[PDB]
Order: sequence, then structure tokens, then C-alpha cells
Amino acid sequence: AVVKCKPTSPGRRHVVKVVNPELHKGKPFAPLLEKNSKSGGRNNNGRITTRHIGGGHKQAYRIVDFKRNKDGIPAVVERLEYDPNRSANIALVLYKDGERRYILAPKGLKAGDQIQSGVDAAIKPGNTLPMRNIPVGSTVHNVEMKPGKGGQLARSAGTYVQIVARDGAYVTLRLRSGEMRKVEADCRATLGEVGNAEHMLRVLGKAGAARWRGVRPTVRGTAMNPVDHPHGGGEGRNFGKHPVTPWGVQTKGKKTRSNKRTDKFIVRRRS
Amino acid sequence: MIREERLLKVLRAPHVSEKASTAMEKSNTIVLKVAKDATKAEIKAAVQKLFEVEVEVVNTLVVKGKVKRHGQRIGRRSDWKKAYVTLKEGQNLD
Amino acid sequence: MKRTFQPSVLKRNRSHGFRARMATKNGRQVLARRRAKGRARLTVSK
RNA sequence: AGGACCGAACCGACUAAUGAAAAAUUAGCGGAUGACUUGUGGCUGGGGGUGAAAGGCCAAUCAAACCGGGAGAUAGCU
RNA sequence: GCUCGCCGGAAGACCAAGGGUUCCUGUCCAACGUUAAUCGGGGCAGGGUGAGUCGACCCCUAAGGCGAGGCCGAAAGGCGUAGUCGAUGGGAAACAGGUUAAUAUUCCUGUACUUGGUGUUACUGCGAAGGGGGGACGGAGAAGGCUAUGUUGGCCGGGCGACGGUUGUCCCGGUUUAAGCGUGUAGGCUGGUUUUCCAGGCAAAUCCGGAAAAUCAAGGCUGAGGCGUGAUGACGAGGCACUACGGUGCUGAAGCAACAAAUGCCCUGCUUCCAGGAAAAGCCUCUAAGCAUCAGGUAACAUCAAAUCGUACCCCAAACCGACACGGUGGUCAGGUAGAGAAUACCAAGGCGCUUGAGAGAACUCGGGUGAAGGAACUAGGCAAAAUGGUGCCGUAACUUCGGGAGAAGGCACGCUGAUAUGUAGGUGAGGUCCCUCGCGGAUGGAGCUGAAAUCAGUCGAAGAUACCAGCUGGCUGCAACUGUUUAUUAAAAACACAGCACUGUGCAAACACGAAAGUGGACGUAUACGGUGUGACGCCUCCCGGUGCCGGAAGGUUAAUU
Repeated sequence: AVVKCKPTSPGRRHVVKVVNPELHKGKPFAPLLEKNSKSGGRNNNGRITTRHIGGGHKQAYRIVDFKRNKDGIPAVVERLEYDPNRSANIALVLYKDGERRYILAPKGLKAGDQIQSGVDAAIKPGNTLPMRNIPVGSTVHNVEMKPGKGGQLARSAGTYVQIVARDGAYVTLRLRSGEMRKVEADCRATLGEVGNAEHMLRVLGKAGAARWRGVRPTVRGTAMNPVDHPHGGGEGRNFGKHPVTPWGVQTKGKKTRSNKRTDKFIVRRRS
Repeated sequence: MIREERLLKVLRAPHVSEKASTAMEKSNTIVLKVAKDATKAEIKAAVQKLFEVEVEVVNTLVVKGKVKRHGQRIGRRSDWKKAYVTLKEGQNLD
Repeated sequence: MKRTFQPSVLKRNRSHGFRARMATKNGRQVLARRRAKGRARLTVSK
């Protein structure tokens, strides 16, 4: 649930927590963990390639299963867990054969729930099956774009995709953006919405919170000198130019999709 | 097994000093100048063969060379290896 | 006042020492130049 | 509980008067569980870096570092 | 040498880094030392650094570096796989005393430990580049148990006072002892043991994981400290022999108890929070290829082994970074009295008086003290000074986002003595007595020890938070919500940032960015996400598309290479 924190200090006043009690209070499943060091938004050349990334808390990498290939073995959900690497919550499941995996926790899922991958599997939340097997009109998440690859669409805290149509070897998805997109019908997909839907109701409430999430501050181009950004300079507050990136490209409105290889799959762009 | 020839080369001199004398008298320990490359075992071997005397143990150390000045010109003395060799009880050395 | 030079031997060696110089072409060139000049201390190496 | 409060260390540098000091002093002053501070090592290189943005900082050097070279640049000027 | 003064969370002690002989001894005083110098971190000579257990090396890895092939690139070269390097992190082992002019966990004395071989007898499934476990981990908070350490008493040794008193409820000193081995406690974690099966752990697995079934409620792991031993020893106040006045040799009493007590240890624990908290080896275990009655494994016992390099000295500084014998510099140690305290004051241990002195006692300058009457009249401005300043209790407005405002404001009490109470409330807790699955056990018991706070009564002073230490307060108002950041060295702000808001791009080989490219970041993220732009908490809110941009359109006009 969302919880507005009492204003016992400024910087706590405007804080709203999203507190789920059903998460695992404990150390995560250590076999599925692995190291994940921070970039600082800097590439192999050592240059900053993406501004405003830096610091934040140490995090392990939970190895989430997005491919979801244990066909026919029924799994049972052991627990829901906090993943620092994503807006969703993950769920530690236990297959009948003794293997454990992390998956994206879907909306209704909780400890004890049984889930299943495969063509044969029951059309119920958390179950995973090819989109030719999934009924049209259903909400799905963790959608593969290429068969066998692993789920790429609808992974974020409260997302889901609608299967609007199945026309032969393809199905048309209504993506969360509003883009309609053709996808091969043999591509896999998990039933239902992804879990942590009140994630968006959280409000950080102070500068420090942002920092804790590894986000360094962002300086406004207009606050700079002309040598630094296109918006810089001016005595007092001036801004007599069309908005643009730090590299001079228009920012308010100018489209930047150039991919002519996948234009065929996009049925309708978002609006 | 150290070679005879090697052994002969190892041991450079006896070291005369107050401390050395004290060591000799009280602790039955002789203070030698040895080759800088000479390991402890080798030194011990040399002592045993060349002075005919049982060795309890060898402690070594490297003495660093002093920097000196001959007139205006600066110049460093050589480093050299000192060895305290403790002889077994009752071993009297000439 | 914390002055600019704050010595550290390992750091010095890694930065400027012989092996570092050797490692790259430009470093090598520098060494060569030094040699040509007649430098006694070819590198920072003690 | 807290980018909560008072306050030493520690980090800073608002007022003051005053070479030992190429930016310090003494007296007060701000922060002091954090967007804190600090050791060691690492990475980013010059129209390049880095910048909670002052054209700041990049070895007492910065509206384009230093070293060497083109080079005895050119100087209707002194 | 005797006084005096200063530091004492340091101006003391021990290290790292850095330096590199500055250490110690003798000797010399030209230069160096802001003066003199017999002295010196100066000159010259000699001496000095001892390790299986400390550190490096070594084994393991992090960020990152290099990188066979490889991919990419006019050349140079870039990126990167296998790998291999890389500590600031993980990995076996030593303590006490004694000694040098100068080293010591390194020498000596005592008492220990480790992991390797080799050989043994005893046994008999061993075996990895692989599987599993483990190592292995955050912040904050709270205690409880402890010790370091200190205080008092007891004990032991010495003392009987340069001036009134001082054979006592008097004075001074000491009262120390390790690792190791044994015990396995306060306490923490977990249900164990056996059997059966199984699409999992790249193959196999007797291991792990998962299913069942049986049976027993104690099983195991962890763990400070204490106690015992170690120790008939060592050390020991000071006494006693020699004396090159440096010291050397002999000798040696007591060596207990209580209370207080860490920020250290149990604690890598527990509780809790969200921001969700390295890796790999050593270590344990499982098997595969294999070998097969051999090796290898564990078992004690014997023996051999542990090389190499560092070890002086300075290390908040006269030895390092600052041209100087001139501010900066990470870690560890942390006594007493007062105190909340690592603040402050005075002291201990220990270390220093800052390498020019001597006079004088003008103006003026610096740093301080006090000041009649007035009290901001000063001045751009109360700048600077002055003042306020503690604990407890009473009391406290507007306005408010209901948290605040607030330590609002303002007041009262405060010492010492006695009594309450030859020391209370509390804290601690010995004998005795009882129980007992027997121990570091449980009950009862209260000796002794420690010990606030208050009330009443008296009492001294001008003054009792007496020194040091230690808020000035209130009223109206601009700006920025707030904590933060910034021009190293004339600007700390109203500037930047900020949570929040909006627009806009981006469907994943994402947009975008760094790269002739390969590739990398974005992100092991996927539209509740990421980028860019503006605005800047919260509250109430927020006409013009003609111009310039952007978005969409494509009928016509115009329009490149090409032909």
C-alpha cells in the first residue's frame, strides 16, 4: 500500500512509501545472485556516454528468468522478493524437479500459487505459453519479440500487453505505449499483468532519494555558458532559441526513429 | 648438497666489532661477512666444512652501503651480507 | 596547504617507470630520445 | 524514524582584525548519520576531459594545459 | 643538579606513506645552524637493522590493466575471448620476561603453535580444469553479558615529620603476570537421525535440491568472558655488595577482594528499515575420466622443512609535501580530579621552554584588562566589542503544511554543613540454608561494597550554573520552499541543485552518447522504462498558429545526379 509519511522533518514531509508486507524480509536466493558493478554511465572508452548516472546503492543482480522454458513441469511460488534492479517484484518459484528460478511476479500471484509454462498449460495468471495458444483479447506480459529469445515487452511494474488480433503466423499486440505491433505467433508470453502496479504512486520526497537510486543531478542548458550547451549564455535569464539537446538537435517534437528494418512490424505508431 | 667450489666462495670474512665479540663470548655466535647471494643453508654448509664446527642456526641480514663524499664527488659504498652463525654448545672456534 | 606533489612510489612507477615506457610506442620513443641525449637516469626507476 | 536538533573530532570558510605563509592567523562562524567525510588503487586528455554550471577545475599555469618541433611565425608598432 | 614554567585525545607513545643512515659512539667547529657554540639532523671515522609464526614475497580475486587466436582499422593502432596481471579486500602459525651505546613478537630464557614433505605401522576408495556447500558481507537501533582500565578497602614494605598538630578513621610506595592447552559458560543459530524415490545442479554423483515415510525431543554448529593450568617460575617496592659515578652483580615482601566501567570483545549476533547491501581462492564435500589389490586417502609416530627480501631512525614532523631547521599529512593507543563528554580546566606517564640575548619602560602599532556620567548620539551598516550562556521545575503568542513555531518570550531554585537515612531510593552481590538432569547449575538469603535525587533545619560570602566552559531576544518585510552545491587564491548569494510538475523523443539491434570502425555505455533495463528540454516543495491557479521552429499532408509549381 501507499503510505504518506508524517512531516517530522522537511524532506520527509512529501514522502510517500509503497510498502508491500508480502515481500520476503530476508536475504535473497544466493545461487541466482551475481555481481553487478556500477558504470557511472561511462563506456569502454571511459567517457561519460549517458549523463546523470552515478553512485547509488550497491546492488546484486538477481538472475530473472525471462525465457521461461521449463515446459510441462509445474512450479509453485515460494515467495515474492524485492529486486533492486527493476520496478517489478520478482517471485522465487520451485519446480517439482527441485530447480528454483526467479520470475517477474504477476498481479495476483502470491506464495503457494502454481504456475506452468508450455503449450498445454492452463490459461491462468503466471502461466506461460505461445501467443498462438493464448486467446485473443487477453492481457499478457513478458512478451517475446523473437521466438526463443526471452521476454522483452511489458516487464515494468504495472505493464501488460493486449493481444488484439491473430492473423496467420503473426499476432498484433497493443503495446503499453499505444503502438500496435505485429509479432510472430510462436513467440512466448506470460498471462496477466506484471505485479507492482502502485510503484508509480511512490514519491521520492527529497534530493537524497534520487541520489540513492544512482541518479546524479541534471543541470539546465539555459543555466550554462554558450561554450557548454546551445542554450547557454545571456545576461540574466535569456532563451531566444528553439529547444535542443546538448548536441544541437531539436527536443520538443522532432521524431528520431530511423529503423527501416523493423518499420514493417509496426502496424500503428503511438499517439 | 652444495658444491665444494661454491662453498669456498660463499664466506668472505670474519666481522670484528664489539657486538660481534659479545656474541662470540656469550651466545657462541660468530659474525661473518658473506657473499650477498649466499643463502642461509649454503652459509651453514660452508661454516661446517670450512671451519669444521657444528652449526645450530644461521641468521642473516643485508647491510646497506653508506653514501660518502670524497672531496666534492658523491659516492656510495657497497651493500654486503652479514651472518650471525650460532654454533652448537661446546663448540670452540679458532 | 596540500601541495601538488604527494609522493607514492608505486604510483610513480606505474605512471612513469621503465616498464610503462616500454609498453607503448611513444614511451619507447621517449626512452630512445633520452638515450640519444645521454641521460644518466633514463627513467624514474630507482 | 530523521538529507531531525545542540555539540567535539572530521569537513568547510560567513565576519574581523593582523608575510611565519606565492591565501595563513587569532577570535568568533556553517555542516557534523549524510545529496557526509576520508585512506589506498583505478578510469576519463586538450577543442579534449570533468563540471549540483563559477567559463569552475585539469600539477602555484586555463575563453582552450604543459613539453618539444614548424620557428629566426608575422610585427605598416616601440 | 636543584627550582620555575608549558603540552598531556598532545607539543606523549606506536605504525603506514614518504624519506633513506638522519640511528649509536668517538672526534672536529672552516662552512651549514638567522647570535655564541665546547653543542647539532653540520664535517670526518667507526659501529648498528638477526624472524617457520610481524610485513612483503606467496595463494585468491575487485575496480581496472595487458591480452594468443579473433573482430575492426591508410599505417601507427582500437576493442576484446581464452587467459594472465592487479589490494585498498579473502587466505596456516608466538607469547611473556631479560638483554644492546644503538635490533628485537627477529637475540637469549622459559613455555607454545603451524603446513609441508619424507619414512612408518595401522587401515582401505582414491581421483578434477567439473557439481554442491562454505567463505560471503548494508544502514540504523537496542540492550544484556563481559573485559581493557580505574577507584576504594584489605595485605606487604617503608615513614613518625625544617612551622602549631600528626602511633592514627594518619602519610608514601607496591599489590603485575601472557600466548598456548583444558573446561565450552552469558548468550546466538537451527529441529535431528534413518529409509525410499526423483524430468533439477551442461556428464556422473553416496553431495546439494525436491518429494514421501518412519522415529526421537535433544541434536549439532557458534560463542565473549570467567575458572583451571602455564607459574615451586618470571616480574616485583626497594634493600645489599662493587663502582671507569655510566652502571654492574647478588637479593627480594605482599602479590588479594569489592565496586565502577568503555566507543573495545560476544556481535560477520539480535531487532528493524529500504536505498536491498563484492569476488575468487584457501576450507569442507560429491563424484567423472582414470587406476585396481599399486598408488592415493586418515592414523598416529619419527625425522627433516619453512627459502628470499624488509627490520636502524624520523613519521602531525627540524628527517615526508611546502625553495628554508618555514601551513599540509591516513591509521592505532586514550591514566587521574571535576564534567554529559575524545568539550574545557588542572595534572600523570612521557615530552618540551619553540637557536639571538641584555636593558629601557617615549610617540605610534599589535594583542589584552578596567573605566565617572551618558548608552548607537558612532557608522554606509551596532562593523567591532559588550551582553546572553548550565541542569531541573513552572510558563510560553501570532501564524501553521498540525510536525511545528518553541530553548518562543519570561521567571524561580542552585554553595557548604547537619538531619531525614552513624549512606536513603536504587545498583551490585559473599557466606549460610535448600534443590539438583551435578555444573561456569537453580532457588532463597541478605553481609559487605557502591550510591544519586529530594525535603527540612542551619551556615558563610557582595556574589553558589562562582573559574574554564556556556543561545542574545523580540517585531514588520523582500528573495529562495527546505538539507545541500558554487567562482582552489577579492563574489556563498536571490546563482546551481532539489523533490514535484509539464512537454517531447524513444518498441529494443530503443532513442541518445563515445568511437573512420569493431565495439561500449544506455541496460544484463523494456514505456509505471530510458533520453532531452523547460519549470522548481506545498496551496489557488496557469487570448494569439500571422512570424520562426516542429508535426502531418501531398494535388499542383519548381528541382540534382542520371539519361
